Amino acid sequence: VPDYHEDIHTYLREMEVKCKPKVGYMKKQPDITNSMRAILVDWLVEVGEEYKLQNETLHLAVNYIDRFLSSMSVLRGKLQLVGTAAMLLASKFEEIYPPEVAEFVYITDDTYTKKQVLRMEHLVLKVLTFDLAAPTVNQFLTQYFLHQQPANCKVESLAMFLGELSLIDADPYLKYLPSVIAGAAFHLALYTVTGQSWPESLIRKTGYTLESLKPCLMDLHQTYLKAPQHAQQSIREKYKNSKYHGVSLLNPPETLNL
Amino acid sequence: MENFQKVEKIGEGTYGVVYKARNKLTGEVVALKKIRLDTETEGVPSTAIREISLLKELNHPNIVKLLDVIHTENKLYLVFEFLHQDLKKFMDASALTGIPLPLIKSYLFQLLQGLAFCHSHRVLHRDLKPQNLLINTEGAIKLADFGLARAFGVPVRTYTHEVVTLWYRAPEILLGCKYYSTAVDIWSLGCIFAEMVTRRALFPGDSEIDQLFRIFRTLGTPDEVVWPGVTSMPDYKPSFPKWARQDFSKVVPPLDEDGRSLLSQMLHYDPNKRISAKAALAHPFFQDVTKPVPHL
Amino acid sequence: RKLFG
Repeated sequence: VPDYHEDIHTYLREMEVKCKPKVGYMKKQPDITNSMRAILVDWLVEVGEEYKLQNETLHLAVNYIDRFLSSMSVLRGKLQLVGTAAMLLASKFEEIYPPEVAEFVYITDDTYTKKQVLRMEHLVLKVLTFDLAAPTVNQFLTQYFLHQQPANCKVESLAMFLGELSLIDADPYLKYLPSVIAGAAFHLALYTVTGQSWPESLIRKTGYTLESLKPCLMDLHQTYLKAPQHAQQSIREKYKNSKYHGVSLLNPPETLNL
Repeated sequence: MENFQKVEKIGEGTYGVVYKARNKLTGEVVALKKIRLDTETEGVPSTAIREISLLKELNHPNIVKLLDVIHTENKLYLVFEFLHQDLKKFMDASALTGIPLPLIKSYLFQLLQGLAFCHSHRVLHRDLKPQNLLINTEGAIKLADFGLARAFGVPVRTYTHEVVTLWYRAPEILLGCKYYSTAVDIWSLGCIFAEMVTRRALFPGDSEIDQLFRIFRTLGTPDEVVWPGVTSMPDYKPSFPKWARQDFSKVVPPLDEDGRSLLSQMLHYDPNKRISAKAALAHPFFQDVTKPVPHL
Repeated sequence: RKLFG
């Protein structure tokens, strides 16, 4: 327990700054775009569902892709190979048993070789300087869920859903830290289910006021409204499972009452 | 790698053979873990992935220092600070004499500062055991081998089938608990404390079930008073024999009353009540702690 | 699934 909850949260706050990607990176990518990055992340969410991977694995993979794309320019023909080695590395970090390399080749429809994927694994670690223990939205939400006043596993699911949705859209969501994304998602999911709001516990722990969250909340409210319409659907189709209380069936509030 | 001259193999542990070596240019002795890059079919082992990313973030006198990573096409090399031996061999070599009580105390005290530093950086070690604890000639002891170590910024899911050794495994994990906590590390430490004290493994068991039962024979069979919830744990059985709590004065005779206290708190069954590394470092047993050096 | 090309 809690002998470490405060230390860890503070330190997760330190680490998130050091594991920030460059925000304006996509505009310096010649061959690739926010929209192609959205294809890739959606696809990872499917791959994660196919091989029953944890949600952390997914967020970590997305963090690797962004930091790597911050320093390294990549042709479209090679983005998915970047994605696949990110997902391998994340699984190796986070999973108890990772799917074998072969399976990572298989899920691209045999377009890259095992040896390619392994050589890209190597190159991802070099550019990341073996720094793979990045804080995610998923990590922050889990700590936040400790401060839920009665616990409510529809709120929990619905926030997870929002946080995964932020993975998909680089602009706007790269401008926000994971700890803020998660503040937004938590409040949003809270609000939506019970009509309550981002609680004082967490205001004093995080030092975030509702109103400091406001901008991120506005961006995430829109995504939440627009989700049915988005080109990318894997996360919505993931969150209809009874596993997740089909929170993605639920009804977004049309106003936020700020 | 050019600048390193292999001197001799000093051991193994989780993937990679560990050599002693010297830097030809500065003269420092180091320990190289040479990982066999397979090169070809799984790539970089998960053990090395985690050991490196976690160790790069932990800097502390009681956690073995990762100096540099040497990352080539065909080999990974990890350069560590050198340390003269492991506790396991020291305990074998000090068997019959016994490890002096005061060295025990400095060691437990030091290990808890290291553990304390890991847990407050969301790292679990998960495989604490005398082979994975390293000592030098000036009386320090350091946690080593973070190959099985996990970050617990999200709760760490429990290994199906596990992998590990028994012996230093916590009873909650033995009874099919879904997650790890920090508390598993503490329980391991308390077995190592006893093992230093009595000269033999506290709980040396030959299967998962016999491990449980050697623990139950020494601390008593649990129930819902000592451990709310055990009876609803996946691997708990009403057919478990009911044993009684032995007196700690026969389990670990030589220890004084403060020591038996702290040990009892490190081996509490219920993980939520088990003492944390940070709390144990405040315990009265460490008032008169010093820093003796070993006879090596 | 092969994406892009």
